[PDB]
Parts: sequence; structure tokens; C-alpha cells
Amino acid sequence: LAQRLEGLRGYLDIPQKETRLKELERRLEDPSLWNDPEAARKVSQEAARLRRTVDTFRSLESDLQGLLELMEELPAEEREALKPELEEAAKKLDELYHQTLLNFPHAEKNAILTIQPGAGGTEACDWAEMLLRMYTRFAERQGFQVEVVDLTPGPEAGIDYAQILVKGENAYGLLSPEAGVHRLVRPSPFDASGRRHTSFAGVEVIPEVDEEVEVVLKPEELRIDVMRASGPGGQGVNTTDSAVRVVHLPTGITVTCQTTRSQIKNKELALKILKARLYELERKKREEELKALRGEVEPIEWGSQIRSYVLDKNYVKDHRTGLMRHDPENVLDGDLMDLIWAGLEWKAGRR
Amino acid sequence: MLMPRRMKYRKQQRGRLKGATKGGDYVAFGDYGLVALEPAWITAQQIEAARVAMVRHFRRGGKIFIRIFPDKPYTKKPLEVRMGKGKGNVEGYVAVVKPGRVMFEVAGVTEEQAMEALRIAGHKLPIKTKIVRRDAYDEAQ
RNA sequence: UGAAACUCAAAGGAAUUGACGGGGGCCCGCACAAGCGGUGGAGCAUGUGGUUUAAUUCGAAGCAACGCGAAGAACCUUAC
RNA sequence: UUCGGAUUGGGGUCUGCAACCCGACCCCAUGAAGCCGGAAUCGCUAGUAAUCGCGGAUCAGCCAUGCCGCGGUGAAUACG
RNA sequence: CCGAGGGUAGGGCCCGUGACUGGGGCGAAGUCGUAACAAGGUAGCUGUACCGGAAGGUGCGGCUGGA
RNA sequence: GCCCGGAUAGCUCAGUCGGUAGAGCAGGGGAUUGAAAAUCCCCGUGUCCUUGGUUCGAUUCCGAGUCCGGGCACCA
RNA sequence: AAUUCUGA
RNA sequence: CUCCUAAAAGGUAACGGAGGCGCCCAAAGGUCCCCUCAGGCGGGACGGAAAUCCGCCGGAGAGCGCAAGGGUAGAAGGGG
RNA sequence: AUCAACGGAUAAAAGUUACCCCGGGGAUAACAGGCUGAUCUCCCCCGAGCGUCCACAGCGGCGGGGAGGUUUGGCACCUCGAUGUCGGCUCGUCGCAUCCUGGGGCUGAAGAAGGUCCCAAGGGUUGGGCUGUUCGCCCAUUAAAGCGGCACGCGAGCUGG
Ligand SMILES: [Mg+2]
Ligand SMILES: [Mg+2]
Ligand SMILES: [Mg+2]
Ligand SMILES: [Mg+2]
Ligand SMILES: [Mg+2]
Ligand SMILES: [Mg+2]
Ligand SMILES: [Mg+2]
Ligand SMILES: [Mg+2]
Ligand SMILES: [Mg+2]
Ligand SMILES: [Mg+2]
Ligand SMILES: [Mg+2]
Ligand SMILES: [Mg+2]
Ligand SMILES: [Mg+2]
Ligand SMILES: [Mg+2]
Ligand SMILES: [Mg+2]
Ligand SMILES: [Mg+2]
Ligand SMILES: [Mg+2]
Ligand SMILES: [Mg+2]
Ligand SMILES: [Mg+2]
Ligand SMILES: [Mg+2]
Ligand SMILES: [Mg+2]
Ligand SMILES: [Mg+2]
Ligand SMILES: [Mg+2]
Ligand SMILES: [Mg+2]
Ligand SMILES: [Mg+2]
Ligand SMILES: [Mg+2]
Ligand SMILES: [Mg+2]
Ligand SMILES: [Mg+2]
Ligand SMILES: [Mg+2]
Ligand SMILES: [Mg+2]
Ligand SMILES: [Mg+2]
Ligand SMILES: [Mg+2]
Ligand SMILES: [Mg+2]
Ligand SMILES: [Mg+2]
Ligand SMILES: [Mg+2]
Ligand SMILES: [Mg+2]
Ligand SMILES: [Mg+2]
Ligand SMILES: [Mg+2]
Ligand SMILES: [Mg+2]
Ligand SMILES: [Mg+2]
Ligand SMILES: [Mg+2]
Ligand SMILES: [Mg+2]
Ligand SMILES: [Mg+2]
Ligand SMILES: [Mg+2]
Ligand SMILES: [Mg+2]
Ligand SMILES: [Mg+2]
Ligand SMILES: [Mg+2]
Ligand SMILES: [Mg+2]
Ligand SMILES: [Mg+2]
Ligand SMILES: [Mg+2]
Ligand SMILES: [Mg+2]
Ligand SMILES: [Mg+2]
Ligand SMILES: [Mg+2]
Ligand SMILES: [Mg+2]
Ligand SMILES: [Mg+2]
Ligand SMILES: [Mg+2]
Ligand SMILES: [Mg+2]
Ligand SMILES: [Mg+2]
Ligand SMILES: [Mg+2]
Ligand SMILES: [Mg+2]
Ligand SMILES: [Mg+2]
Ligand SMILES: [Mg+2]
Ligand SMILES: [Mg+2]
Ligand SMILES: [Mg+2]
Ligand SMILES: [Mg+2]
Ligand SMILES: [Mg+2]
Ligand SMILES: [Mg+2]
Ligand SMILES: [Mg+2]
Ligand SMILES: [Mg+2]
Ligand SMILES: [Mg+2]
Repeated sequence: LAQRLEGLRGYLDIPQKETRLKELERRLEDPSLWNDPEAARKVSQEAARLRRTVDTFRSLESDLQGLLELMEELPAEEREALKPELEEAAKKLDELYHQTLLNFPHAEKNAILTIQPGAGGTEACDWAEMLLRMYTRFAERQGFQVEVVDLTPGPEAGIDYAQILVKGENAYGLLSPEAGVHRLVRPSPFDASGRRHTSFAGVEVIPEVDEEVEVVLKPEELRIDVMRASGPGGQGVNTTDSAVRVVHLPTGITVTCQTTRSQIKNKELALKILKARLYELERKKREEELKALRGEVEPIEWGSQIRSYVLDKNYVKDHRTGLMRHDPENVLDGDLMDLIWAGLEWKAGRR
Repeated sequence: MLMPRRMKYRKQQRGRLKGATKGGDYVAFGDYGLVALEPAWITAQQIEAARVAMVRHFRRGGKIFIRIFPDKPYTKKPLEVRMGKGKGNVEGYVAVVKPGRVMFEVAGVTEEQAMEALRIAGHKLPIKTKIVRRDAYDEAQ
């Protein structure tokens, strides 16, 4: 975490790529099309900031006993001159490390976890309820406004569904790696002979985004024809352009209407339908987008877990990274800040 | 936008426009102002669409004084409906404006930005306007 | 009259020993019934779930865990 | 209510280095809820139940109304 | 004359394919109820008939692998 | 567009001459259960859609508005 | 005339 | 029936703007005699921000059974 | 007496007609014209802001001014002693607000291609599938497969879906 942060950042890698930036940089090769220039210095600052990183490390490493003299001498100034450059250091130590992780699209949004009990029927419905209390307490004590969306207390035990809001900053970026399958091994409190069975669950997580609903269509967005309606009407139907036709060029969807004898009221009913059928293509694409934001995994059956929890052998093995703690009880109650970082490191690794 | 929040009667007669303002011929607020040359009913939509045209031009600057207020209910019969059968329904609101009326006036800005933030608003009005700066009539002795 | 693909490591007969029966016969126990005094209500003591907390140390969980380890927690104890 | 003694203010003794969290008592002043307890539900067949008081272990003190003992008074009912 | 073969017309068999649809096997977790195994909580099963979200129910006669 | 009828607890719905406010369901606390259901006690929350007015007071009686339910839009 | 009890 | 439209007499149309009436009082009627409001500011146990009191200031903004208008306390209003 | 249709026809009364009829009306609707131009089509003013940069290569928020007389309307002026109504076919002709082809300025025009505005109708502007269709969509092309006015041209020229 603190002592380890360095390595997994391109600690030795970056400091070699860094000069590759400035590499092609100099020698203005007919600087025509603007491209690297942008991500030229910004990618550079990253570099020599691994020194500010080894300075806040050294200033924080030369700080291990950087108070051995303050354990022998309390009053002075030659000992309060580097300190105003040491308090700020223990700050960036965290900064240049968690500002390298959360470094992705939209995380600072309020999150929305969802818990659905996988296999194991009733066990899973309960193990689900426990997984609920977990993030809750966590996010709760973590300084996050927690709003309960849903809670469907299933059949015999536990729940069937749960969805809650995570009001705060980077709430999503935090409770994001959690998204996935969570297994639970322990003798079934439900089973008869307190036998040993395995439980599964699903925990989805997504950023809060859409709040409004706007669907207005510019005139040029469409096209309106008018022709003589087909049907009864004697001279009328014959010599009037009562029949309308709205066509939305982009989608190609078109609507026709000869309902009433008024070209006018028919345009009205027309668009009225057109809109309706436009929101349907608007919501059809409004969800094929946000649903591809759930993932591409989680069959919620066996062998899909990404971190199991055991209680009759006290431990918690995170399959994703390999990490394995020995305090299931602590994890299931808040303790997460450990596996959350790591969870990211693993992930953000490929981007 | 910009309409009353009351009035005793929802719809009122069309009235008539016999020239020369009833008042508001002198500029009694800001430095430079805008005065109407030809009679007309200015719409709520127009007043606003010029008030912004104004600010937007000189963003984060002086103060604008709107001295006309649309308190006349403007009506109109639906489309394709025939004559009679009661008075049309309200469309929006207008403000009566006769020749000489100082509609607008800006304050706390350079004449450079005055005789411009006005020239623009003028193009948003259905009538001819002219610009003026405080002069003859002042409230003193 | 009468198949197949596909799929399972069994399907199945009888007879054992038990367990079980809103099967039977026989028979016990404050099990009911007969009777007396309580609990649930109230204020307080204590144990526990829970929540809260920097921590509110751990265990016990139906009967057979909950005045149980505790036949003595101000610091000791004491594990937080 | 001369029932019932919660809560609270004020004054004190004692143990302990020290009792604000957190001690047990003492005295003055407060005097709360509670007019026999819904659905339910426990114990006991005789010196038993019910009822009264005492002792010990623990232990400086003590949150014991707990636990383990001792005796004093002394029932009801059991067809089946 | 016959004649390989080519064309024309209509048949028969088999293989492949088809929007949709029928029921089937399998599937360590759903929803509904609980039909059968103990007088299985209306003894069960059976050929057939009618009915019903579903097991199933009921009628008629048959068997006992039930009383 | 016209003309009827609506909106009341979380869902489905009663209710009054103008002062009041409800039922069945869901839901919370208890009880039997080994544990659920069922069953059994205890429970409560509503501007009675919005916005005006009349009244001393409006869920209630009138104006208007929004959403939903019906019925018509015919001769050419 | 009173159901249900998954999966090591 | 009341206002406006209606162009300072009266009158004046439109499927023009906006509302009321189809009753009511045995006192809400005659007359005689008294009385004067609504509000606002301070003061006052319960007391809203108007219950009933007290004191100043208040020319009619109150009241007049119900729509609107005119009228009106030098009473048409309040009481006997 | 809700004779409330409120100067009150009887004491006493609803529908339907595409099976219809007569008397009347262009005093009055449906077609066409007319007047109007809200709607429609085209044009322009302003310049927020877009266009990596830069208001105007290409665009134009809020607002504003017009033109045309193709559409849906408003009105009800000739015509009800009759002005035959859709589409197709045939025959065309006029407009320009140009779909090709001829000229030309800009360009975010390298070139070939395009885009936008200007000038310019001389002549051109295909064949089919579906539908009564106008309108549209599609197939196969093309230099292009223009938009309108002519009583939505044309039934004493035809068809009659
Ligand atoms: Mg589920
Ligand atoms: Mg759900
Ligand atoms: Mg017809
Ligand atoms: Mg027509
Ligand atoms: Mg305001
Ligand atoms: Mg004059
Ligand atoms: Mg055979
Ligand atoms: Mg056998
Ligand atoms: Mg027996
Ligand atoms: Mg005994
Ligand atoms: Mg009690
Ligand atoms: Mg342990
Ligand atoms: Mg514990
Ligand atoms: Mg103790
Ligand atoms: Mg310690
Ligand atoms: Mg103390
Ligand atoms: Mg009792
Ligand atoms: Mg007692
Ligand atoms: Mg031959
Ligand atoms: Mg076949
Ligand atoms: Mg069967
Ligand atoms: Mg059964
Ligand atoms: Mg049975
Ligand atoms: Mg049964
Ligand atoms: Mg049968
Ligand atoms: Mg039956
Ligand atoms: Mg039978
Ligand atoms: Mg409701
Ligand atoms: Mg009440
Ligand atoms: Mg009820
Ligand atoms: Mg309950
Ligand atoms: Mg319960
Ligand atoms: Mg209630
Ligand atoms: Mg039952
Ligand atoms: Mg079930
Ligand atoms: Mg089982
Ligand atoms: Mg007059
Ligand atoms: Mg006059
Ligand atoms: Mg007063
Ligand atoms: Mg008060
Ligand atoms: Mg009189
Ligand atoms: Mg009198
Ligand atoms: Mg009569
Ligand atoms: Mg009559
Ligand atoms: Mg009459
Ligand atoms: Mg009659
Ligand atoms: Mg017929
Ligand atoms: Mg005939
Ligand atoms: Mg006939
Ligand atoms: Mg006849
Ligand atoms: Mg005739
Ligand atoms: Mg005429
Ligand atoms: Mg005439
Ligand atoms: Mg006409
Ligand atoms: Mg004509
Ligand atoms: Mg515009
Ligand atoms: Mg024309
Ligand atoms: Mg016309
Ligand atoms: Mg006329
Ligand atoms: Mg005619
Ligand atoms: Mg003639
Ligand atoms: Mg003729
Ligand atoms: Mg030209
Ligand atoms: Mg070129
Ligand atoms: Mg053809
Ligand atoms: Mg055809
Ligand atoms: Mg032509
Ligand atoms: Mg024609
Ligand atoms: Mg025909
Ligand atoms: Mg024919």
C-alpha cells in the first residue's frame, strides 16, 4: 500500500518510457498534424513526478525515525523546516497513488449496487442479505450518503433483490471492483444437519448519470408530405390534401395519418405517434448502452466467483488478484479499503 | 417570458394605438437608453429576447432597465376553427408601445458598449428604435 | 403394426435391519387432565439480538445458548 | 392511599493510590409507572408448591434481586 | 428398324433446408401448488369420458399391487 | 376538438346536509413453529390531484388546470 | 376438512 | 338581475368579456329611543396571528340575508 | 304551470329514409374561381454561438421583415331553370423559385470529386415492381431522372380503377 505503491505504476517502466516522450518530441518533424504535443508534457509531468514521489517517499522514509530526534528534542526550528514539507508529503504519498488508480472515465459519480442471490436458493438469499449489510456499513462509515432504492425480502430467508444509491465522490470508482460474483462457504444455517454447502451471489455496480428526459425533434430532423386521402368522402376526399405523412430522416421511421379530414389535426396525431415510436428507439438504445455498463460476465452460477468467503476455515480468497485474508468477519462489516485498491490495480492494469 | 401574476380579467379587448406615449419619454434611470419610434405591441418573447441579447453582448457588466411591461393578454383562435363561438384563448402577452417611449436603458457601461448592446436589441424589435443619452429632462433645479 | 437421434448408470425383483406413519395393540413420565402459584403487562436488576462506537474483546444459538464460561469488569482483571 | 419505591436534587460514611464515566451504604426532599396484566405461556403430586429469614463460596469494596446450601409456617388436587 | 444420348411432360423414393410450431432429454439455484410413497392425510392404480393454471378432479366398470 | 365520469393510505376501492375519514390488501411489533406459510393478538401513517373563490370554516359547493376513463367528429 | 423443508 | 362593450342624455348588436336569480325574513317588518365601524399600535390568566378586557389613532377601507353596481354612519348599519 | 322553447300551438307525441318525392335558394354547404394569406413554400435582417484556430467554406440560438398564391383554412361575392367531381391516357404550353447540360465568385478549392451562392430555361429530364392511388418505397439505369401554373389544364377528346 504505502511501501509497495511504487512498483506497480511503471516504477521502473515509466522512467524509461518517459524519455521516449521527449524522444520523438524534440526534432520538430514538420510538426504538422497536432497529436502527441497534447499528451506530450502532461504525460511528461507524470515522469519526473516519480521523483516528487521518491522525495515524498524519502522525506517520508527519512521520516521513519524523522522524530527520533523529536523523541529526544521537542523544541526547535531546524526540525520544523522540513516538516511543513512532510505533512504535505504523507498526503501526496496517498495522492500520486490513488490519483493514478481512479484515473479513468467517470468514477466520481454516485454508485448503484445491486444484489441478486445466485445459486443455493435460500442460502444465497441470506448470504445476499449479508453482502448487503457489508457495503452499507462500509460506505456508511466511509462518509457516503446511502439511499435505499429497493429491498425485496425473499421467500424463506434473506432477500431476492436489493439496490442502493452511493452518494459521494468516487463512490463508483470504489465500489466498482466489487461488481461481480461473491461466493460463500460455511455449513448451511438453513440445511438440516448444518451440513457444508456453498453459496453464490451477484453484485452489480453502476454510476448515477441520467436525471432528465428530453426528446424534442427539430423540424429539419423530419419531412412532411401531404396527399389526397384514400377512402370515403365524395368531392371532399377527392380534392383535399387531408392525408399527412411525417418521416424522421435519421431513423427512417415514417408515420402516415388520414384519421380526420384535417391536414392539420392529422399532422398532429402523426407526430404524436412519431414521437412515441422515437422514444422507443431512444430507450432501446438508451439501455443497450447503459446495460453494456454492467459488464460482459457473471453467469452467477458456480466457478464464476471473483473472491470467496469461508467461515469454518476463517479466510477470504480473492481469486481475481490472488489475495487471501483470514478475517471474513471483518471484511463482511466494512474492511474493504484493502481489496478495493488492489482490485483496481488488477483492472486498470490493462486499460 | 415575463407576464403578470394576476389581473382581474383573463381576456381583454384589443384597444387602439393613437400615437405619442402617455409617459416614459425621458430617461430617468441609466446612462443610455432605447426609444421607440413607431407604435406597436411588443411581445413578452421579444422583450426577453432583447434583454438577453443585451447582457450576452456585454457579459458580466452593467445593469439593464426594462421599462415596458407586457400586461395585456393577447388572444388567438385555434387553427382551422371558424369565426364566432366565443373569444379566442390567450396566446401570450404584449406591452403597448407608442412613439417616444423609452423602452430600455443600460447603466454602468461605456458608450462603446451602450450604443451597441442597444443596436443589437433593436434588431430584436418589430419596430424602429433610436438611441439616446441623458440630456434635457432631468429631475432637478 | 411401431422405430430413431439424443440422454442416464442405473432402472428394477425379493428379502433384511432400522427410522417413520394424520396404522394398530399394550404401557410409562407434572405430558394432559384435577388444582395452586407465576410469566407475557408495569418500574427496576441482569443476559442476548441489534444498532451505535475509536472500542463498545471472545464464546455459547431450540429443547440441551440467553442470572451460561464470570463462585465478584473502577485501574488489576482484559483478550478490545 | 401511612399502597408502591422508580427518577431526581441536596447533605454524608466507608473500601481503595483514585470511585467522572462506573462502587455499596446513610440521612433530608422527591415521590413515577403500576387498581392483577392480549395472543400466549412455565413450575410443583407433600414437608412438595406457595411463603419468611439466614449462611457460604467470590471477595479490598461491589453493581447478589445471581448461584449453592439451611432451616421456620405449611396447602389444593389427581375421575381418567 | 434399332440405337448412345439430348429435350419434353408427369409420377415414385430418399437427402438437405425452412419463418413458425409440437412434445422430449438434460440443466448443483426461480415462481405455483402438493398428485403418488405410511388409511400419503378423499386407499391406489386402471381402460374410457368430461372438466381444470398445474399436478390433478369426477363419472362409469375393472383389479388389489389396498381395506 | 366537443360532451360525460373520475383522482382519497403503499395497491384496489367506500364515504358526508360543508366541521368528521374508511375497508380488503400490503407493511411494522409480538405469539405458536425446529424454521418458514397459514393462524392469533397490537398497530399506524393521508393537504382526500393542482390552483383560484365562496364560507366563519371546503375532502366536500362553485372557476380554471393536469393526467387518466367513456361517447361523438356525420352530408358532401 | 390444516402445504412446504433447495444445493457438499 | 348586475358590470363592461355603449362613442360623458336615453337606447344600442355579435355563438363579445364576467357573474348572479326561480329564494328569504313573524322579524330580516311599523314606529319611538339610544348606540357607531373595519382595521393598526401598545397593555393584559388561560390566550393563534382576530375569542373577551383596557387605551389611543382610524371618515368609512366594516356592516347592510344571497350576484354586481349605486347608495349609506347627519344611517339604510348595531340594540331595545 | 321548470306553460323554463320562460308573450305561454294540443288536455295529450319519438325516430328513420341509400327506396324516396314536390316547392324553393347560389338568401346557404360540398367542387372551381374570388378576396384574405393565419397555415404553406421560398427569401431576407440581427449575430449568440458552432466550425482545432477563425461569428459568416459550411452553419445561425433567441428575436425581427417580407415575397409568392401549390396546400390546410377564414369569408360566402358570380354560378343550385346544373360551372361533371380523383388518378390514368392523349395533346401540350407557360413560370423559374434550375434536376441535367453552358458560363462564373467563394471554399475548410492539391488534383480528380464535391460544397455554397450568382447568371442562365435553348434543349433535355428513362424503363419497370407494389397500390385506384396522387404520394411514396423498391429494382435497373442515367448527364439529369427538377418543382410548379394553366377550372390542382385537358370526360361536347378517351378511360371509369
Ligand atoms: Mg430470485
Ligand atoms: Mg423485482
Ligand atoms: Mg358517406
Ligand atoms: Mg377543398
Ligand atoms: Mg417577479
Ligand atoms: Mg392625432
Ligand atoms: Mg405385436
Ligand atoms: Mg420390496
Ligand atoms: Mg389407542
Ligand atoms: Mg413427580
Ligand atoms: Mg413484565
Ligand atoms: Mg476463539
Ligand atoms: Mg458477544
Ligand atoms: Mg458478578
Ligand atoms: Mg490491558
Ligand atoms: Mg462514582
Ligand atoms: Mg393471575
Ligand atoms: Mg401476586
Ligand atoms: Mg430410345
Ligand atoms: Mg421436407
Ligand atoms: Mg395419474
Ligand atoms: Mg399427497
Ligand atoms: Mg390420498
Ligand atoms: Mg389434501
Ligand atoms: Mg378415472
Ligand atoms: Mg369437477
Ligand atoms: Mg371406481
Ligand atoms: Mg390510489
Ligand atoms: Mg375531526
Ligand atoms: Mg381496514
Ligand atoms: Mg408479523
Ligand atoms: Mg413474526
Ligand atoms: Mg391509521
Ligand atoms: Mg389449507
Ligand atoms: Mg413452494
Ligand atoms: Mg431435502
Ligand atoms: Mg350612454
Ligand atoms: Mg352618446
Ligand atoms: Mg380594533
Ligand atoms: Mg390569540
Ligand atoms: Mg325605509
Ligand atoms: Mg324593532
Ligand atoms: Mg295550452
Ligand atoms: Mg314547450
Ligand atoms: Mg320566445
Ligand atoms: Mg310538444
Ligand atoms: Mg344497401
Ligand atoms: Mg324502388
Ligand atoms: Mg332496400
Ligand atoms: Mg316515393
Ligand atoms: Mg327538387
Ligand atoms: Mg353566395
Ligand atoms: Mg346574392
Ligand atoms: Mg371554395
Ligand atoms: Mg366561376
Ligand atoms: Mg428564428
Ligand atoms: Mg389558386
Ligand atoms: Mg382558398
Ligand atoms: Mg354577408
Ligand atoms: Mg350549383
Ligand atoms: Mg343556363
Ligand atoms: Mg350546361
Ligand atoms: Mg435564377
Ligand atoms: Mg477540382
Ligand atoms: Mg406501367
Ligand atoms: Mg397492380
Ligand atoms: Mg407541367
Ligand atoms: Mg382537374
Ligand atoms: Mg366503379
Ligand atoms: Mg364497368
